[PDB]
Amino acid sequence: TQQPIVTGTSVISMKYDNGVIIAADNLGSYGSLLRFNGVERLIPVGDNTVVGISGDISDMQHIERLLKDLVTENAYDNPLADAEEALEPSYIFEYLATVMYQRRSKMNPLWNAIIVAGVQSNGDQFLRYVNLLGVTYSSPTLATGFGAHMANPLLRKVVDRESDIPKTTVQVAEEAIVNAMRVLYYRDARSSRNFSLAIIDKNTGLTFKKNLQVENMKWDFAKDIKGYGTQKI
Amino acid sequence: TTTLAFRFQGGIIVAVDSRATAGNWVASQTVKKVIEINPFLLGTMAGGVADCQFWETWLGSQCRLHELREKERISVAAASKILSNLVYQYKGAGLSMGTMICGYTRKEGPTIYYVDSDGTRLKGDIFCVGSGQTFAYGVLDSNYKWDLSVEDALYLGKRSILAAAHRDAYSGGSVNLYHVTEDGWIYHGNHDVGELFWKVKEEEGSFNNVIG
Amino acid sequence: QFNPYGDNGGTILGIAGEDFAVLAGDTRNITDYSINSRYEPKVFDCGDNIVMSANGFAADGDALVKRFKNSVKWYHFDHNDKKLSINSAARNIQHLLYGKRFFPYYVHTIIAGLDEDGKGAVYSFDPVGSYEREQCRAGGAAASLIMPFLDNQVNFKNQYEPGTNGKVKKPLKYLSVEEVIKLVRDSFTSATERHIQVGDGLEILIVTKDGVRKEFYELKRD
Amino acid sequence: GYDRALSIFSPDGHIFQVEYALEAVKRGTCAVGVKGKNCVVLGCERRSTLKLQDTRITPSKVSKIDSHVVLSFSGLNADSRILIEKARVEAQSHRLTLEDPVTVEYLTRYVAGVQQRYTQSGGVRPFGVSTLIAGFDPRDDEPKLYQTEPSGIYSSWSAQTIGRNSKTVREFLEKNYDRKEPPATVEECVKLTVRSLLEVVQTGAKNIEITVVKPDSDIVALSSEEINQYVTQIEQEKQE
Amino acid sequence: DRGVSTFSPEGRLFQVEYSLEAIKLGSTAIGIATKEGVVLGVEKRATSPLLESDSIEKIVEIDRHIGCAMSGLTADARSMIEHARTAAVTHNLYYDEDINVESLTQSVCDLALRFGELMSRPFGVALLIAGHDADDGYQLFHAEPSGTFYRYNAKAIGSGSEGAQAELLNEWHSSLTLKEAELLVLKILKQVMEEKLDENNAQLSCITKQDGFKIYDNEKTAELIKELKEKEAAE
Amino acid sequence: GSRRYDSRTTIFSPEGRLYQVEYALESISHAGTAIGIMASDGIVLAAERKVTSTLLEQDTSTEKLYKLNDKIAVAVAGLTADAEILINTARIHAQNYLKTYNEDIPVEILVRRLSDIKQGYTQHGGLRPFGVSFIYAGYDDRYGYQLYTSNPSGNYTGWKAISVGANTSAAQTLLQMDYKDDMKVDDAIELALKTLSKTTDSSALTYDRLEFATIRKGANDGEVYQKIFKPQEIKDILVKTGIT
Amino acid sequence: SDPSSINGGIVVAMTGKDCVAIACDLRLGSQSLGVSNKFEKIFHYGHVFLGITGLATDVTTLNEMFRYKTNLYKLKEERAIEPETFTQLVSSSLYERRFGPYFVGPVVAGINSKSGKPFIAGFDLIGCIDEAKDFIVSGTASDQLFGMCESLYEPNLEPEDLFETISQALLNAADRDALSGWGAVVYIIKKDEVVKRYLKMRQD
Amino acid sequence: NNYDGDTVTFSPTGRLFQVEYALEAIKQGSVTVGLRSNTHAVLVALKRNADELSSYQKKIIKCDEHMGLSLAGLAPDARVLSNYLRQQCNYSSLVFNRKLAVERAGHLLCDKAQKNTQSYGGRPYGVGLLIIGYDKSGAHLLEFQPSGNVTELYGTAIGARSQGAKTYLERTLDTFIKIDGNPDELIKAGVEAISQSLRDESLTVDNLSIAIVGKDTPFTIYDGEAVAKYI
Amino acid sequence: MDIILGIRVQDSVILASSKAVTRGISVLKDSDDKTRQLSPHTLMSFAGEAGDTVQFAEYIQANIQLYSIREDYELSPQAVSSFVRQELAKSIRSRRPYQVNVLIGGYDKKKNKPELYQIDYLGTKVELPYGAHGYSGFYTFSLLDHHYRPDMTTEEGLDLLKLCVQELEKRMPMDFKGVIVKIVDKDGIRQVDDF
Ligand SMILES: *[B]([O])([O])[C]([C][C]([C])[C])[N]C(=O)[C]([C]C1=[C][C]=[C][C]=[C]1)[N]C(=O)C1=[C]N=[C][C]=N1
Repeated sequence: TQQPIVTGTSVISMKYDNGVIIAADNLGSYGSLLRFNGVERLIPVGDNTVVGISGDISDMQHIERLLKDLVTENAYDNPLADAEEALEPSYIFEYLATVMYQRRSKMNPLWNAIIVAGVQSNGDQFLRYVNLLGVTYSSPTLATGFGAHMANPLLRKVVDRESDIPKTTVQVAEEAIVNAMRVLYYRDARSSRNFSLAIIDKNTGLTFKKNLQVENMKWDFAKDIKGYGTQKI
Repeated sequence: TTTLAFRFQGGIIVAVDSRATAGNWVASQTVKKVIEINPFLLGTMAGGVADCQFWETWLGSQCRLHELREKERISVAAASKILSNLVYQYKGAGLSMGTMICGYTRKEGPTIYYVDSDGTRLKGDIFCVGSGQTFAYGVLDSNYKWDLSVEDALYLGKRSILAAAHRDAYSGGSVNLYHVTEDGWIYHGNHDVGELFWKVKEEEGSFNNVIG
Repeated sequence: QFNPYGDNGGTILGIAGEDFAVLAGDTRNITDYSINSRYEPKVFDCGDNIVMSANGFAADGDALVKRFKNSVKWYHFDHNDKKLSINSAARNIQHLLYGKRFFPYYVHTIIAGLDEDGKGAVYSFDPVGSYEREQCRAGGAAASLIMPFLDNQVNFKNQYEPGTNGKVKKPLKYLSVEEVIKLVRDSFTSATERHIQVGDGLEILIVTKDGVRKEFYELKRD
Repeated sequence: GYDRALSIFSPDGHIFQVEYALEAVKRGTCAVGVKGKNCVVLGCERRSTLKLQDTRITPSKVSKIDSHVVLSFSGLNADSRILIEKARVEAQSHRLTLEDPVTVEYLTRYVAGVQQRYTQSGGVRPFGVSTLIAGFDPRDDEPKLYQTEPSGIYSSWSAQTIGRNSKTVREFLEKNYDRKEPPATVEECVKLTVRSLLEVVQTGAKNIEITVVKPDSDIVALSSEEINQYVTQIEQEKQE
Repeated sequence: DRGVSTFSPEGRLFQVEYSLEAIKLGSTAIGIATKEGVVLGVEKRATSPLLESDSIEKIVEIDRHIGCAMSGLTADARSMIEHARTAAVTHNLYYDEDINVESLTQSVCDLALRFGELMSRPFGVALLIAGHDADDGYQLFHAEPSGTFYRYNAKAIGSGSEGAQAELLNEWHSSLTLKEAELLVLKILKQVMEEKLDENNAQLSCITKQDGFKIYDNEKTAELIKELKEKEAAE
Repeated sequence: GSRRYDSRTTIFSPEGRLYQVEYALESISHAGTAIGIMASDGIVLAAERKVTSTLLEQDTSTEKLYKLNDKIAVAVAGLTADAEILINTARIHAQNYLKTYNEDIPVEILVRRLSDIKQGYTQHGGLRPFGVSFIYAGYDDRYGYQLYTSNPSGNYTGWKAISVGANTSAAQTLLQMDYKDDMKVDDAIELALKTLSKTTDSSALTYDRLEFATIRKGANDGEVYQKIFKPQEIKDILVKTGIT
Repeated sequence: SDPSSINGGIVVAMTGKDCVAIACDLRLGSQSLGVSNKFEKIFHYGHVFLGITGLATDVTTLNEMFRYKTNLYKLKEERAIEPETFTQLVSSSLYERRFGPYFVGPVVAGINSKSGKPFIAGFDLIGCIDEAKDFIVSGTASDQLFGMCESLYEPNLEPEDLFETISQALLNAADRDALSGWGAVVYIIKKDEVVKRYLKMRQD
Repeated sequence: NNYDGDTVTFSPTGRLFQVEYALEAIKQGSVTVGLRSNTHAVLVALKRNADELSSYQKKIIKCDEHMGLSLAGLAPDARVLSNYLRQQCNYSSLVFNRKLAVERAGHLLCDKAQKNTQSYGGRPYGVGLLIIGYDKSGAHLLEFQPSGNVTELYGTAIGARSQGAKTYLERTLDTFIKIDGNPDELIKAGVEAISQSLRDESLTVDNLSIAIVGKDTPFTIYDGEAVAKYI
Repeated sequence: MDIILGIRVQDSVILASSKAVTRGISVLKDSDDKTRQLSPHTLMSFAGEAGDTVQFAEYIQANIQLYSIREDYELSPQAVSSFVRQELAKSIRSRRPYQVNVLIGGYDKKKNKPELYQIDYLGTKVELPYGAHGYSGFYTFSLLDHHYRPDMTTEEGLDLLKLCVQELEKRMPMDFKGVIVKIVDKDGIRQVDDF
């Protein structure tokens, strides 16, 4: 049993016709203090998987090392390490899920919420969640922390069920994700303007975008708001 | 829960209710609270549903192993002490059990042992165990004799459970009867309390407080 | 302080027919007042014509199902590909659950299938491994809503024959698979209306001598 | 720990360490067991090479395992103490858990099991001891007499002997013991036991020990004078 | 000296091959399997007439549906029987059913090669394990200290084994009745035994679906011995 | 591997003897003779130190006679270092018994415990046995004055009079000749010394070559005293008995 | 609840001219219930005397433990243990149970047999040594004993005078404590004679 | 000679005699064949009986839905090694949701056997194994030796008289590798291959033991009247 | 359980122990014997937490019986009491201590004296002319302080014991369903069947 110290906030994600998109901001909070402003919380594994992590950052860095080691281990005595016997999204997830549930079972959890996004060998979209309790679930859209409350409602208007996935393009999907990140910046007190985004497509592969910023923000209306009720000046 | 067992001329009568509850919610009315350990041994269940089931079926495995090794039926004393010594090892861990181990051997005759999760092991003639044990005791103590017929003894057990089923909120469903002789136990049916209450009320003239 | 348990909601329902058995469950998965997934399968074909669901804390549910599936596999290896009977499966699951008596799997387990006489069978468990064969059992969040309805409409409880006035009971005539599916669908429609953790979709697994079939029905998504 | 396999098979299918343990038994002082109709008697040889002995305090050859069972032996004395101690502990353990004293067959089976275990465990040698276990089961009047040996095999005997010159006294018993009609009384049973030892012992003075066990935990050891009277009567009948 | 788990130049484990020689010195045990049941019989071989022969226990119950006969260093068999009984009962506890005869035998044979420098040497005893289950019916297995087990229609082990096996080769067919099998075991035991066969120095047993595993009384066997004598004198 | 160098200390010979026990007894037969004689009013322990020197400090020396508690003492024959290991174990066992039952340990129970330890080294562990034989002289309120002996096999026996170490065959014959049951301590003192004086391999028996001890009820009223004799006291008792 | 005051009791020790004195009450109780009036708290191992207050089961256990150790000491050393040396042994033995201690308040008293010098010493429940020239106190009425000793005591008191001083110190201190009393014993100790006196006191 | 007392001792020429003696136990064992095409992989095994009353000893063991092996030598050692494979296949599935690669299964068997050849007290395994399987890189056939050496092959045979079947496969290499989408013809080629190792005895209904695994074919074993088709 | 008493007179020790067993609300039994014979001339009564009492008593019984067989000799009451004390003193610092209080009544055949030892669950031993555990002493000790004289007969002891039980039956709230009385003397242990 511990308490989380340096923490990361929401991770958000969704499926689209030819793949999956995932995003998370670059902040490492220390309670209410916005301590570290250059923290990468999306961690790619090969050219077919991206693991998004929220919660305790020391535990995140531990998980990051486990994944790095997993790649090294898979390559051992494996001539098809960059082909048929490469690491799949499903393999990487199931491994993490196993660890998370084992650690909770020893009453010493990795204090995180994790989303594994990727594309499988047969082109199938992979998107699944796991957290400190070892709880897992999949959905056309997945989000952690505040994202669960604010992002999912917006992303579910694009892809409400399974049949909406082929009808959703990558342009429409990215647009929805970027908007969700703006909304989280308006409303989450432990978020930052700077974020990273990752697309994994079955055709065009893994596109990793860094140093993105929330833009097109509405603040002008604030000038007209005066007092808390009766005040006119 | 109301479970009883008593020694008499014709052997042992065992009677139990069928109700299982989680708070105020009635989880099951069809619970088998008598465990058939072998053709000669019965165990009653009260307290933790799982603890009792698990460790009393386990007891049957230890009894089978005894008679495979010793070429002889296990004594009620030995069988009961295997269970009590086991639960004593777990004392403090939070097991919840109140059980009667009932049997009939040549050397002992009809024998009943009260075994309990605090480590208590008691030999006796009459025992009532469970939330509705006080209600069942009332009927038993006033009507019990050594010289009861198998028919009258069976009814007294049935009636004592009915008494507790009525008053105790955590007892009810149905009544399972067993009669234990030296050649083994004999099952005497499932009796729904919904039908048994009205039947007994009419025939016995009892429960004049209730309208029917 | 760290709490190793959680509640993922959901509800499940097993009914045993004369020569068949169904095990249904809603597809919604939740924490607190949020939906995690509208379609997260909860009932599983475990092989040997046995279907299983472990409702409650999903992480413990998935662990248990995973370990039972594993037990079926090793049963085949160790006993010359012998079919694991439903009664044998039930006893094995008791030991899986009781093995963690002092740090329990936080689930309500139900399995369904056919017994060795071909007749429909449903078994029900508590979190620490006690079990009992039943004709009818609902489990999980809305179990208190569904069970009474099933006492009335499956076992004809408190029902009697017209003209006799409480003297003659309604006879316990057998229910077809079509008739049971009707009762399952209505049970979940009703449960969805009045329970916030039930909804999105209903998935039913039917078990017969021919094998394991699946049916899916939409439920209200609010 | 010392794990060396001392008891192992040989090309001809023999375990020599177990067989050499039997040779240690052959060296030991003679012990004999005879069961009558309502009693069992255990006779034992005391070698008279050791005088200036204190017979009050010297370890007696027959040992009580419980109030109703006794154990005598032939072979290494020091080894026998270890088996006796274990047997005494198991006897009290049985009473504690089963709420009933051990049967003679059970106690034998336990002692025999210990001996067997020492024939296929690493770092240990077999016991150089064969035992005669005798007594009466609880609430039973049928006499019991069992034998064990280093290999761990055990069996029941109407009458049996072990130790040095046991071949001779077994020869005596085989012609003198009738199964259809065993020694009906205590006197007859003791007499036959003393007779069998007199085939081997030397002097009938302080060289013979006799212990009589009867039903319901009735065990007594005969004194020098009491045994000496049996020795006197046997030879006076023999002078004819 | 040399390792306990050492291979010979021919590719055989020295200790296993030497334990087989100990089994050849043991008393004879015979088993015959039929569609009506499986019969098990043994030579008691008392070393002296003062030894009460009924205390010689070479046929043993493992469960209601599984019996067992032994030959060789019979003291070694006690921990094997204890394991077998535990395995049979434990499986019933875990699965609420009888355990397959083959699965029981496999569990016993798993102990065999657990020796080294675990126990210090292999078992010096062979076992005939007979039983019935719903899947494969009436069965007879031969469990060696090598860890190997063969199923048999009929099988003899011990000192008079190769002579008995040759006799079982000619006599066994698929339509044998239980009565015919009882007499056949007695006939072959009588042939290979040193002393004259009677109810006190030989023991019979069987396993049927209905009645389970039973050791035959000395009175019951005595009648079957008398029935055998008469039918041999009949031609 | 290591098997190659293993002597296998705990095995039977083809004749059914324990090699190492037999050889340990051969070692003990060269050790200085120790004698124990039990009387009605006490027990005597006499023992010969092995070929000493004039430059050995005798008054502070102890190789033969050791005190286990206030009621029990032992005479040693064999490896002194091995004996001290066992002696310290015996001293502890006595104190464990006293703590548990609040009574002084009965002599036989102490003797059985030490003898069981010796036995263990002959059956398991692969170690060499202890090359020691003890004479136990002790008193308790059950059996009174008692003499025991134990040897490397772990076998023990009770005695009226007994010798261990060198020339036991000759010593035991002499003791068997002159010992009587109604004997007293003063007489037993004389017998012990006379027996050593005849069996000794030395030219003459002197005070500097002996260790002597008595266990008497010759203590003021119903109680027992242990006396470990000083050099000058051994010299005086040698003159008194007429040996020097 | 507090282990050191379940049973009750006191011990006091003092020095004089070529002599030492140690005294104790005789009460053993179960909180308010008086159980025994013959529970002596002073023990001796040779010429070294040890008083022990506190939880009664530990008083008994430690006595048996130090008898054990002093008996082995004597066998190996071939001499009786001296007060100074015994004091160190008590300290060592208590501190080894640092985090699961015996709930006791031991007091040592005796005269060194070689130097002739009087010696007393006290300990807390975990081994700390207090080696006073004048006096040592212990038990449930230790505050009371401190007050009596500090006023009544003077140095170089003759054996018979010292008896009076230590007795009055104990008696009057015990009478102001509910869990002490029910009889008392005083030991006067000279180089080669030790007198033991039981005191007549109020039995409430 | 002086260097064959235990496995921890090299000979003066650098040989490990205990390992070589374990290799000899395989040669005494009954013949078993393994071959594969691009779609399927087959095992054919001649089972051996004790006598006419006895059953024929089983040669083939299933390890997973996609992997299994045939044995030759000490059967209990095959049970130990197959049990280890079963666990490793199972660990890969439960932890990584991944079917264990046949090549990696060979690497694990190699390393397990090796530890028994370098330590005092233990002994080498006395059995040879032929592992077939279908994974993400198609059909596979492996040959395991208890020295630790594992080899991937198109076809092979081990046991007594295995040289005859091994030569036949060496001739037929170009033909049977092309047998794609035709399980019956691939088994025919395996049955005809094992026939080159028979003397005196022929393939009967309770003698023969066949196993197959492929693209849309789980690892199954055929015995009894199920192989009468191929006799 | 509840009330256990003991009194040592001229030539014997008398133990009295209640018959009731109560689990919570109900009295399950009214004929329970809260004692075990350790040896022919030594008897131990006990009271404490459920289960622990019998488990501890039988465990001590087994150990003493083992000693008797091994040495063919009966331990003195003093020796047995010291053994029991040590077991409890060991127990009190265990993971889960024995919650048991005992009285040990024996007759020493060597000294020809009766002996009564009171030991609590902490391992606190005292030899006494009369003793009790729990709240029993609170009512009975004042009577025993007045009437006891060390030279009483066994009959005078039983009368003084009846006066103690009568006081308990008057002033104690709990119904302990009477007592089973046992006497320990030179001839061994016997039960007074009418009390
Ligand atoms: B009975 O009420 O004691 C009954 C006996 C049991 C063997 C069926 N126990 C229960 O009903 C208990 C609750 C309880 C009620 C009253 C007294 C004591 C205990 N129920 C359970 O243990 C339980 C466990 N899981 C699900 C439902 N019920």
